Amino acid sequence: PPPDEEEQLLAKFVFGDTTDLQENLAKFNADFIFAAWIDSDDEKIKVPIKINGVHYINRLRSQFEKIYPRPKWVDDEGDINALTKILSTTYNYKDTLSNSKLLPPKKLDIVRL
Amino acid sequence: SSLSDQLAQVASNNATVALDRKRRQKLHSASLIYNSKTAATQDYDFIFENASKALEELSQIEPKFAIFSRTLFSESSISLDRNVQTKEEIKDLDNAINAYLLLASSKWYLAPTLHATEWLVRRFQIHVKNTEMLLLSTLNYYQTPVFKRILSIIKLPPLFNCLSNFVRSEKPPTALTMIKLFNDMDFLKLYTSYLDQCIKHNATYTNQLLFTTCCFINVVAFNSNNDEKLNQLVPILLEISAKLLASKSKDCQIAAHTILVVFATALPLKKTIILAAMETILSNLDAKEAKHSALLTICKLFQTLKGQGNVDQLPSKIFKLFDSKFDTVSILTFLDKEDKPVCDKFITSYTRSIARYDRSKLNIILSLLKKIRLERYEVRLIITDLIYLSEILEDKSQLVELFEYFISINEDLVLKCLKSLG
Amino acid sequence: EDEEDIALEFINGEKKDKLVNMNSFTSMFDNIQNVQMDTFFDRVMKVLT
Amino acid sequence: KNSKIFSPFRIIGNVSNGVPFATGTLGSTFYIVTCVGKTFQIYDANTLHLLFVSEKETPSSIVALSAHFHYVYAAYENKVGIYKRGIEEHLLELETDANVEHLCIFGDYLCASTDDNSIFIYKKSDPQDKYPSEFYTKLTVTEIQGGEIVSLQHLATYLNKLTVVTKSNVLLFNVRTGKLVFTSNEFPDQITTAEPAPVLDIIALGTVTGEVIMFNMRKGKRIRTIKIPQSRISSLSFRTDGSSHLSVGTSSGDLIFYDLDRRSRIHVLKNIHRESYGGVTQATFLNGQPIIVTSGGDNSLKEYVFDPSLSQGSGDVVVQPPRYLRSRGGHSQPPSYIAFADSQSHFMLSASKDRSLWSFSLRKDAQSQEMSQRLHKKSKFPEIVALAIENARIGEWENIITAHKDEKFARTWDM
Amino acid sequence: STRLKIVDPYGGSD
Amino acid sequence: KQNRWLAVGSESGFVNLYDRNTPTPVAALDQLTTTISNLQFSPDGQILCMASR
Amino acid sequence: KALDLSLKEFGPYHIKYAKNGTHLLITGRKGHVASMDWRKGQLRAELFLNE
Amino acid sequence: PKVVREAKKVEMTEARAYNADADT
Repeated sequence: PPPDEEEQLLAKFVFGDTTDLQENLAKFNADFIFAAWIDSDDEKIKVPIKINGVHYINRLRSQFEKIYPRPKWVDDEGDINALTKILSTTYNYKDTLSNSKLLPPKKLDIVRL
Repeated sequence: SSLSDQLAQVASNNATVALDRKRRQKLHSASLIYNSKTAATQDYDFIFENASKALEELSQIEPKFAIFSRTLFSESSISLDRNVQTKEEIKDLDNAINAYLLLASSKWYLAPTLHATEWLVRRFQIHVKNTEMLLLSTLNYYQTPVFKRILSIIKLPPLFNCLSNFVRSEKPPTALTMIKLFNDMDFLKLYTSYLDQCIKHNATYTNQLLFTTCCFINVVAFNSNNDEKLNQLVPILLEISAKLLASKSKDCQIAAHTILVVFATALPLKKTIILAAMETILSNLDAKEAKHSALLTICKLFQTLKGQGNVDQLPSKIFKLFDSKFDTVSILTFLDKEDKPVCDKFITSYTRSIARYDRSKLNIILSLLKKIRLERYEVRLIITDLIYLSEILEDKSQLVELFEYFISINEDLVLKCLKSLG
Repeated sequence: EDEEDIALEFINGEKKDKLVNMNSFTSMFDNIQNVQMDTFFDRVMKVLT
Repeated sequence: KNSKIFSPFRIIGNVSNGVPFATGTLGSTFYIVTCVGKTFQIYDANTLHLLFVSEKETPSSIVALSAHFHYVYAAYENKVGIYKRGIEEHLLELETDANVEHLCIFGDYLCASTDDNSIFIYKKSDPQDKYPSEFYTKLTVTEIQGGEIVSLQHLATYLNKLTVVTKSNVLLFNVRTGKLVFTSNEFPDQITTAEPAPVLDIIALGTVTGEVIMFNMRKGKRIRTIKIPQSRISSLSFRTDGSSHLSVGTSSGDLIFYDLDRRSRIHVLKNIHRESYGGVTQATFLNGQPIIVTSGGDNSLKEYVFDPSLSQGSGDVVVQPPRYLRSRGGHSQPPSYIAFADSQSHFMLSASKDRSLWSFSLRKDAQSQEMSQRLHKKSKFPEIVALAIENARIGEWENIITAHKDEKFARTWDM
Repeated sequence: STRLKIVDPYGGSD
Repeated sequence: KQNRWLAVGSESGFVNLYDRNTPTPVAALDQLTTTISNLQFSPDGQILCMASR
Repeated sequence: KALDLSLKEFGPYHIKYAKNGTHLLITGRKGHVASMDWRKGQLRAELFLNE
Repeated sequence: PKVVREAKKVEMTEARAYNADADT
């Protein structure tokens, strides 16, 4: 018969088992604490190794992903986040002094003649 | 790569293995509570006995700590050695330790946290493996003795090299060296990521925000002369401010206001960035104290604008958002107080917005102008648009009264605007 | 009246502002402990003004 | 036109004339193929040392360059030349006066697109043949099908499909059957660049108004869009080192890096190449390396490397900015005066209208350095009009004299 | 086997 | 047009600047340490040039 | 423990582990001899004999 | 002391690449 509950508690102590702890670590959730086209030519073409083209496609696609592992940026496809967007639009954040009619305080654009 | 360098990577991979007695003495002698001679004499059971009791005290103050009694402070954790685990088991172990360091971040002043974290130091060698997370969670405690003990037993990562002089020294690190650490661009990205995790977990607290705000504000000041470095500072700290504004915590929002205002004066920005800034400021205004801090921030930012469109009317969506979070009476009170900051550019742009979109509020325009003295060119812009109001909008007592107000004050300028327009 | 007069009027209208220098916020670390966040922002505004 | 005493040997001081460079690998050695007028040069990417130069000059300028292991394909006027170690092996002559524009080689197929929107397909005589020579068929794209051809691309794991990219939209042809398998939806903006991604079925398209489109061909729909307002994309490239990074080159001379995973800008390299000369004409990550090679029309070739993160954790967040690794360059304008530097014939001095004085190596190292104009105490100088050099006292004091345009004194230089 | 296959700029064309 | 600025130099090199719009100077410029021999504003009054011989 | 060491210059390399397996002795054919503790990454000696 | 940034010498490594012969 399978051993009793208070039997495992003894076995856990005697053998120094840590499997129960490792399950809790795995379950540890941080939040809780806090086709448009079909090619006829593909199907009727076969190659030696015969295998039809459609199955040959999957063999190549599997081979391709081994060379290049699939990334996750392909799986995904007054507003609060307006300020985040405007920073993405430009990497120039200094206002153009050409429009300004007041000269800059500390930097003088002066050229010798 | 030389043979020594390849051996350096080997030495780091297994720094905590304790291959011999001399290695064991160094790893075990590290302690947050006791000195090295006593620490080497201690066994894990004695250490775990104190930590388990300390965790119970922390559980009373914060119930969340009781969860770690199941995983990190379990009796079976005495027998758990990270060196015999696999990749997957260590990642789970690292996640639990990082989560604990977030909770313990705000309770370092309490003595029990120092005993509870001793077990992680002695059993799991966090000072060797989770070294960046430990330092990050305790930056704002740089003056306390606990931070000083951390520096002694820890090997500073490459990004924390500024703190090396204060490892095993009499004096604690100064506030000036804190700024140097935060001055590094790489360190800012590292601290931004850590601060981001706190915001997601709602683990932020006032002392963290206060220290974080000072370092960010001082970092702008030291780079005031260098305009190029201020430009590189934009994607990082303004992105941080967007996250802090997104947080529901009012203390987080106030810190974003403080960061925004010091930057706005340090570097003049496009009006689009300023307008985008206020739309983020105004989206999540519910707290009264945040509401007070926001208005001063908004007035200050418009003061910095110094190009055409300086006092142009707000966009339609922008104006509608602002009046909802700030009634006309609330603004009148803001202008009423004698200690009001300079806000003429915003009030000029606010006044022109009213004429465009709100007809009933023209009577308020008369009250606003009396309360605050606007500059000569700003007065011209308001008159110029109100002239268009007469042509398009029907004549009104408030509309003519607004003109009569300009008749009383500086009559000659009123003619010039009429002369140029009609 | 002329456009240059309007430009000079705009120039005259602008008023001085207290610039931010290197050691303008360094003292903030001194009084950072046990201070309300709103009061901290007020202190930052006071030095900025 | 042929001399009985002299024959051209090679050109010194040109790395690239602006035509996009081609990259490839021979075993463990990466190489870069660059067009210099009527001849091309092959460098070793690891050291930027010259490996091969084309044996002869082409009758016309080269418009395209494609590199496939040991064979380099060069298109000029209505002919495509196949070269090996710089030696012409086979010349493909198209039957139309239309000049070749673009070139794609995949498997046994060689595809050449002419200025008249006609695509010529060539095939290998034998499956074990080293390069395609036979004429297979002709495919022409009409205005109803699409606009002018922008580039020819081939996506991986596509059987006999050629992804034609036009200004209007993308087109898919089955070269074996010569039929239009798929036509993309029309795009609002003019497409300028196309780059196959290391992922399956996605191709990155760069438009004239700073838009980058990762278009999925299998699903035939847009997946992501990066905005770069007030810019024009000139080059695209994906990092294959295990980091989801995209490098976008612009005609303004800037090179931006995006982290596709986190939807953020990693860094921007400002003004690496001159805007007046076309900005960044070509920028490519080396396959499997953190090294990115960049070229422009300003006669410069540079390499940048991405160092490992300095953070023990969250290294993906804390990305080191790209670091200049090595480069080769030269004058941006034709040289005005030249002189042999030493009796051994190892170096040459050169002055150009770009107001710069350069020293060029005559060996395979291809080393090149601009002499510093930083002045002793006790913008560039005007163009040199006369120069004299001696080596009797090199290492003792100045050994060069130069005369400058509209200048009342002569300057001295120390070699 | 008994034969190095070296792909280099100077060889390995076949 | 009326002038909105007034500067007063001295032998010590101090230049008191006054806003014309017991007056108190808006600023007391002290970057020069010798007697001021020239004071001159730009025509728009956005620059003050102070020099010493 | 599955160490890999890239030594492209003085090869090929002959190995010999200590009788208790605590130390590794490598000798390159061109004359690079190194002694180390391969677990703790500690180099006990390194000779560059040109021989 | 500042954050040390050693310009370590970087040499290329061979990588696996997809063959386009199979596509035909």
